[PDB]
Amino acid sequence: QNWATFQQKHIINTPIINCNTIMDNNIYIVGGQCKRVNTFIISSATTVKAICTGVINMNVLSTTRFQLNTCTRTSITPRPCPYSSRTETNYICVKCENQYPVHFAGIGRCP
DNA sequence: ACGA
Repeated sequence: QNWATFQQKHIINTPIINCNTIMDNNIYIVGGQCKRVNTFIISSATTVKAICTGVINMNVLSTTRFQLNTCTRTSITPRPCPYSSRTETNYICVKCENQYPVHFAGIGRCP
């Protein structure tokens, strides 16, 4: 929804070693339940933000690839829920608003 | 539906 929230939800400096543990955070609760999916971008905030430089309002597909760790919910249980993990290096699509990534829009391509 |  905004740059601060995008960073808090999607940007981390080190690789995810356990999706179950990282997803156990109230930031990933929507509608009272554990979120369906969340992609972690293993990079610095500055490098991710650079995707949006010069972009005022549009989805942008990054020109460089990023190391990604995607956590996908396997079952809706009382917190903490179980998640499966997928790792890949790929371009990412983010919504750029006023030069800031504000929403994670896709992996490999924009919608 | 990985934000309004």
